[PDB]
Amino acid sequence: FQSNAMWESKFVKEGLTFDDVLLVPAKSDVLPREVSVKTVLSESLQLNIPLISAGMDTVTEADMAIAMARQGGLGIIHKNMSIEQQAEQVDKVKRSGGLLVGAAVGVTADAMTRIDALVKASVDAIVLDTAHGHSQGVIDKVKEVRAKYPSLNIIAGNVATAEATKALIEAGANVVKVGIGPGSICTTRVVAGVGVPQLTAVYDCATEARKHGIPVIADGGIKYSGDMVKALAAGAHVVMLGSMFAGVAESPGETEIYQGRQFKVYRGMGSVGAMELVPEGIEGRVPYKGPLADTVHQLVGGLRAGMGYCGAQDLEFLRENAQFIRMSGAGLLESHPHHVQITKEAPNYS
Amino acid sequence: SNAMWESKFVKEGLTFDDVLLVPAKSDVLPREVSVKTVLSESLQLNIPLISAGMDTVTEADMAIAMARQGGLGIIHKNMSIEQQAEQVDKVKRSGGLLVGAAVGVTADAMTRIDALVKASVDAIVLDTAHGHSQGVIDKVKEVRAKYPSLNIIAGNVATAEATKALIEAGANVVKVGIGPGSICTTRVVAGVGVPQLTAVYDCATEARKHGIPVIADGGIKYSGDMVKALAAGAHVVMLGSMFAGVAESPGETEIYQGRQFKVYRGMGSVGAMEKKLVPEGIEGRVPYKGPLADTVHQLVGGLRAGMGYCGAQDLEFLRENAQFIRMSGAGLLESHPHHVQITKEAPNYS
Amino acid sequence: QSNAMWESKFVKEGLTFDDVLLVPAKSDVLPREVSVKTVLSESLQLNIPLISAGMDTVTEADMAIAMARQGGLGIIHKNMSIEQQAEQVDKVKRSGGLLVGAAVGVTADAMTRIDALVKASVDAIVLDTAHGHSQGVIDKVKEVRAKYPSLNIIAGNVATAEATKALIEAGANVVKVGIGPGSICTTRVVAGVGVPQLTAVYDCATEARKHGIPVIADGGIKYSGDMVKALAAGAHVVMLGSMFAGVAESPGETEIYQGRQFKVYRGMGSVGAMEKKLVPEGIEGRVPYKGPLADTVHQLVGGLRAGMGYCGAQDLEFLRENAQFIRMSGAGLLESHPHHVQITKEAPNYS
Amino acid sequence: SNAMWESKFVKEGLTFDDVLLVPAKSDVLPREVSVKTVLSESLQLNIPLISAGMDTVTEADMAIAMARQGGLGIIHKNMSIEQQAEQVDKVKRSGGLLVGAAVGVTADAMTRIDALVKASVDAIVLDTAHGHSQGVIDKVKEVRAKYPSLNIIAGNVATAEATKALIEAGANVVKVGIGPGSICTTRVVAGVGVPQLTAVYDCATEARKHGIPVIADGGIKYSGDMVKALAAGAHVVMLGSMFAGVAESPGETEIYQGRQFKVYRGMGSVGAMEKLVPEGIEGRVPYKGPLADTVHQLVGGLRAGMGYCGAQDLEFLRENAQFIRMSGAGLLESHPHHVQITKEAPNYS
Ligand SMILES: C=C(C)c1cccc(C(C)(C)NC(=O)Nc2ccc(Cl)c(O[C@H]3O[C@H](CO)[C@@H](O)[C@H]3O)c2)c1
Ligand SMILES: C=C(C)c1cccc(C(C)(C)NC(=O)Nc2ccc(Cl)c(O[C@H]3O[C@H](CO)[C@@H](O)[C@H]3O)c2)c1
Ligand SMILES: C=C(C)c1cccc(C(C)(C)NC(=O)Nc2ccc(Cl)c(O[C@H]3O[C@H](CO)[C@@H](O)[C@H]3O)c2)c1
Ligand SMILES: C=C(C)c1cccc(C(C)(C)NC(=O)Nc2ccc(Cl)c(O[C@H]3O[C@H](CO)[C@@H](O)[C@H]3O)c2)c1
Ligand SMILES: O=c1[nH]cnc2c1ncn2[C@@H]1O[C@H](COP(=O)(O)O)[C@@H](O)[C@H]1O
Ligand SMILES: O=c1[nH]cnc2c1ncn2[C@@H]1O[C@H](COP(=O)(O)O)[C@@H](O)[C@H]1O
Ligand SMILES: O=c1[nH]cnc2c1ncn2[C@@H]1O[C@H](COP(=O)(O)O)[C@@H](O)[C@H]1O
Ligand SMILES: O=c1[nH]cnc2c1ncn2[C@@H]1O[C@H](COP(=O)(O)O)[C@@H](O)[C@H]1O
Ligand SMILES: [K+]
Ligand SMILES: [K+]
Ligand SMILES: [K+]
Ligand SMILES: [K+]
Repeated sequence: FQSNAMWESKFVKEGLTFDDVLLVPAKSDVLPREVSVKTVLSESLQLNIPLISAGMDTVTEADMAIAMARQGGLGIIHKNMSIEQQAEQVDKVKRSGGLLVGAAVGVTADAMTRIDALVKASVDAIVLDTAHGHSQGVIDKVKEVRAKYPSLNIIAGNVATAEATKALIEAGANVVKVGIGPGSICTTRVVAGVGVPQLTAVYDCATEARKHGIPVIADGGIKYSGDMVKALAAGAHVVMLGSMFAGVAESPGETEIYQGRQFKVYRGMGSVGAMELVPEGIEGRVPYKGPLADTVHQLVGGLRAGMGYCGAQDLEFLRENAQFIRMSGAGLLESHPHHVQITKEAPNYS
Repeated sequence: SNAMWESKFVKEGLTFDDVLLVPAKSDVLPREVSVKTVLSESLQLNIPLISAGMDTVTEADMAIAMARQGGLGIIHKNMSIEQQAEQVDKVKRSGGLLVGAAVGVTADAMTRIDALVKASVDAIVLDTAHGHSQGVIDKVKEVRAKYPSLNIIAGNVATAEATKALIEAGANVVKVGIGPGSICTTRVVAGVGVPQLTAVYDCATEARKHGIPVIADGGIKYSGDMVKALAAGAHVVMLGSMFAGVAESPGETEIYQGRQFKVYRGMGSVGAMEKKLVPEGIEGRVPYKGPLADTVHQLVGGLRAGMGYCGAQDLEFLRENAQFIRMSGAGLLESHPHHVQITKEAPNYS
Repeated sequence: QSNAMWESKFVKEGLTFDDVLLVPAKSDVLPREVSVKTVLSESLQLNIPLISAGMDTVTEADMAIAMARQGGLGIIHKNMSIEQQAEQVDKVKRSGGLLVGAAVGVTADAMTRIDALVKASVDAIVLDTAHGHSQGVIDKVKEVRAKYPSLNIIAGNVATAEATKALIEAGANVVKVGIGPGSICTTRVVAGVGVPQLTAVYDCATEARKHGIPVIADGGIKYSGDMVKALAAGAHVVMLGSMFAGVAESPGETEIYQGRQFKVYRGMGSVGAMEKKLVPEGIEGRVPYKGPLADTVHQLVGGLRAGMGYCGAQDLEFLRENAQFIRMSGAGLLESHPHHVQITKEAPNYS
Repeated sequence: SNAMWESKFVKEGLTFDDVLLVPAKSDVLPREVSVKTVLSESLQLNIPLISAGMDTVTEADMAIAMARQGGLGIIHKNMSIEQQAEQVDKVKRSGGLLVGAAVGVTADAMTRIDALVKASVDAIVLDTAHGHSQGVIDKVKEVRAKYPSLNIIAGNVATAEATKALIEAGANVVKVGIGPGSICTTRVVAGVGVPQLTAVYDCATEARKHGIPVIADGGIKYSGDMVKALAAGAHVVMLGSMFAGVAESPGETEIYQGRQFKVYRGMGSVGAMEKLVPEGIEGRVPYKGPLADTVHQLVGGLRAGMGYCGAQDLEFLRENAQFIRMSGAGLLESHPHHVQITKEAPNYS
């Protein structure tokens, strides 16, 4: 009755996020321009760069999805749209030179209907995107989609534990998306108290997925290009970015001047305005960054430099060999520029 | 023995911002979980919220509106013995609502308690700075002897020893919290306290052996803190600042810099005690929030979402099964929204 | 092959006031009835555990007198001539037989300065140096005990049990603890040296208690609860600089800035203090005007009584031997202060 | 194998602000301690200070002034081969002073070294972002063969394995620091680094088994961080930001908000390299006046720290000094606190 070991273990676990750690440099024979950044998600899915633009109404529509795929990445068309209008976006990406494209779908009554229209437009992956991927409703929906479409790429999320990954994998998902609470615009951890520090979530989830040969997506909480290197080194095959893309020219929306420079709307899909309700995100603005190619060049540039530092010729080597070292707040403050007034902003550091 | 000398600095304590709730398998949607809670057979709440017994939080108006939302209001004691009984009668005659009243450890304790009993109080709150004192113990023992079936809520404590003492004195409910209050300076002027999450857990650990519920009182700033407080062992939470700005709290609206505010002060501040001193609280202001129903709705909404993430169909499952993970300051900064300029405030996040 | 000091370089861990809280315990005693008296030596006993630091912006004659009349002690600083310090000592003693101390450095004329101070009937000399664990201090302690066998000798500053042992065997009957915590101090920034003050107080009290010798917890106390923690860590008495520097009896006058009154407060290792090529170990600043010393002492003694009440301590020896701490994170400290509410009025004990 | 999978998050690292030095018994007065240091028999310094090889820190006037203070300046490599050999010659002509020069791992690296040796350079710094790479190792091995008596400082590194490899390639001094720089963004944009205090200690642990010194390069904001670096194992420290504001640094002064400033930027920044992907930023630091005044405060802090540690010389500090770890609250206790600062101190801003 009172035997319960769960009571004494409540505060046992410990979690790390990007700003808690650094990558330990290692012997390198390979130059950053020489490393390989390709990644294989499935038999039918493979990215030249391990970057995906989030399926949010302020980040990824067709224009973003086309530019992402042209960079070697992938864009997830968001679902705050009609089924008719979302299938229309997917085809536009497909007829534009054989580009890859993904589309977001929820766990709803009309989900399979939406999925039917998406397969008709030749989408390469559907994203079964929910706030709590570790639920029977997601589980049953993955199983439902897999029975009708045995060869369709299914990305299921979001989860943050090894048990949740195993469940989604056994339900039929071929890619698992990791991240509960880390988002730049996300308040889930504050209003519900729920989450796992993102780097520990990647490691714990990839640890389980590794046993099934299934890739993991690190989704959210990435603020600099160095965070992407940590996430890939923590076990994930690919990262999903929201904030770092919302200011790019191809994302939906126009430019507005705020505090003298150009800005674009960036808001969570669980925010009040996006849902038009106890919300789990906010609405905001990120600086305008210009064309997507410039942001992607800096992102890949940081990944190439990071891989050079770790002697990792490809991302698999980085996943299996890279070591981290933990630091305190004083480590983080030493790691950023410090004790100097920054005069010009770098393409890398705002 | 040098046992007390060698153990001075061994203990470690956690507060709300040190931890997150680990997601778990869920078969339940937020709209279907139960938020009801039983403090005693004659004291049952449909929502796990009590409005603090302070002169800027709970009078009759606050107690009635709290009771209609399914919660409980503690009418504060900075008034005459009779006017407190009228407020009690006003609530009881206002639809048979549950209502509580604060009592101190003083000479006129029994007269006031007698007047509250004649008015049909449903619980008295023996409210003191140091619940683990012989004066509290003696008075609880004295009150249980006169009223063997009256609900007695005693506090405040923060150790298993203090909880065990008050339970053996006769209190059916133990209130936990030394120093975490938003307006509180006890830990700064006196150096004394325990981080509230460890305190709730330490006290609940002892209280669980007796089948005695505990209240998490003070330090809750967002709806997610309540989920952690209930997940750490508390049956119900008591809030001061989260309620002080609502329409039903005592006090007119104050106008500051063109906006609406309400006075909020500790019962140990200079201003509250005049109705020389060495205070343990401060005097302040919180923004006006409107009607109580909206704040409760956001609070319950966040709890419901949290229970869904933790797979908790009821609060008992949350108490016995929810697990935490500890995080650094870097983890807390990842948990809030970050690196985006916030445009509009959310109903959930000011 | 033995690499023992090499492998131990980063082993130790230290705590200060903002890292910990005092754990409340069973109490039968009301704050208004606790005893805050403390005995440093047979000839030096204080009714309240408070000493004003020997700095030229904190303690001169008026400050030591108001401190003594409250049951505490004032250390008159040595940034004055020998004659002028002896006159200041004389003024305190001729002002009702009050206790008074005086700071002395390790110099050639230290013995000369000490001769004049003892003649003026000083109650304690404070052998004040930056690095109490040095041969010059020790030999000077040994030299003064030989000439003045019944003289109260306070020696500092130190931060280790070993340093405590050395000064005690040299002959000091009181040891003063604190390397770098001072509000105006930069020793740890410019020199890289120090020990977190709560760890320093506990480590030195661990050694000094074996000899039956008290320690003074000196510096780093910013709020009244910090005094409770330091006494709970083993100190008989605490020494304060900034919390007293703004008081009426402190030397210096009040300046007005932005409508509020301030007083100058500077480290004795600051440029200005050495003025009346230099690598200082302090800075110069201002603290708020606080009015008469009695109000500050009342909040200070009042906060301590509240703390001892929470700890069930009828006397300060009980607090020293029994009080327990719990460690907390930065998030613990943010919860401990007032938070998430706009503070409207200034509290008498919280600014 | 899961061993590497399992060991990803085992290590822990400390930086300057995580620690304090524990005072120890002193029989030595601060003004009598020795701050002389020996990097090699042909390279001996009166003070353990080296000015970084950056285009905003060290040119000829800086290196001459560093040597005259008892230190050393590394002439930066963002100039032509002739322009760098000429500056090395200029320092030598100013009284037989010591001077060092930075070289990259490039095709024309050997050509530049030949000119620096003809100018009688005392040490070359084979300076790279990732010293633990085959290109550096191969470049070090051939330089040791051609110039067997040349002082070779190779960097940068942050692990013992990297230190051991650079020593086996032939370098007599190892330079430690990946990411601690005030103008550095490597750890943010590449995700890679080792907290500078742990990196110095890890590298000094390995180098000392060979009798090889290490230079603690970067991350020093106050003179007490320097005492920590030497107590953590480095023979000498290298500074960029604490030296760029002096009169002798390259360039002139700009006026900002009523005060005087000097440009300070990383060598991996856009401006120094001029699509590029930077690992540094561009900035400004306050003007400080002559080098002698900044050095005086720095060595003064070193003397005080050694005294507190009872270290009569720097060897004793390296072999005996102890640390104690502290949290952010200790660090806040360590700085001035709860007092409004009125006047600027010569060593604390
Ligand atoms: C990205 C975010 C955060 C997000 C994005 C948009 C909207 C939301 C809202 C604010 C609506 N928040 C939740 O929806 N919160 C939530 C919490 C717990 C559970 Cl258990 C839950 O429902 C689960 O059960 C359903 C079937 O299994 C499926 O919807 C699954 O999410 C939902 C969140
Ligand atoms: C909510 C707070 C904090 C509070 C609320 C109102 C007033 C106070 C003030 C500032 C007046 N502070 C105390 O009152 N401080 C205190 C401290 C230690 C002890 Cl030991 C103590 O007395 C205990 O023993 C007595 C006999 O049982 C009983 O009164 C019990 O409080 C009181 C605090
Ligand atoms: C409150 C402070 C910090 C303080 C107060 C006044 C002046 C100073 C200055 C700025 C002058 N700084 C030192 O004086 N720094 C220092 C550092 C190491 C040593 Cl080892 C040292 O000397 C020791 O040895 C002598 C006896 O042999 C004796 O002077 C003793 O302090 C002095 C500091
Ligand atoms: C002070 C800094 C940081 C620095 C200074 C100047 C320029 C750079 C730039 C921005 C150009 N960034 C790199 O250069 N990043 C880098 C990352 C990984 C590797 Cl593996 C790498 O190259 C290694 O392989 C080469 C052959 O040995 C050799 O150059 C060695 O460094 C370079 C950094
Ligand atoms: O409103 C929301 N609440 C919680 N998470 C969200 C919300 N909107 C987007 N997200 C998540 O946050 C990620 C983007 O995070 P970012 O890259 O840190 O800006 C998305 O890919 C989603 O996984
Ligand atoms: O003035 C006081 N000093 C210390 N604690 C107080 C004082 N007044 C109320 N409290 C406690 O602090 C809590 C404040 O709740 P909060 O605003 O939610 O943090 C109250 O519910 C009491 O338990
Ligand atoms: O300039 C100095 N440098 C370092 N420490 C000092 C200096 N002057 C005074 N102190 C110390 O700091 C204490 C006061 O610190 P406070 O009470 O925190 O302001 C004094 O009693 C001395 O121990
Ligand atoms: O642009 C760069 N990126 C990264 N590190 C740099 C760059 N430029 C110089 N450094 C390093 O930073 C050191 C100076 O750092 P500081 O003394 O802390 O400001 C130099 O000695 C180099 O090791
Ligand atoms: K840096
Ligand atoms: K977040
Ligand atoms: K508080
Ligand atoms: K300090």
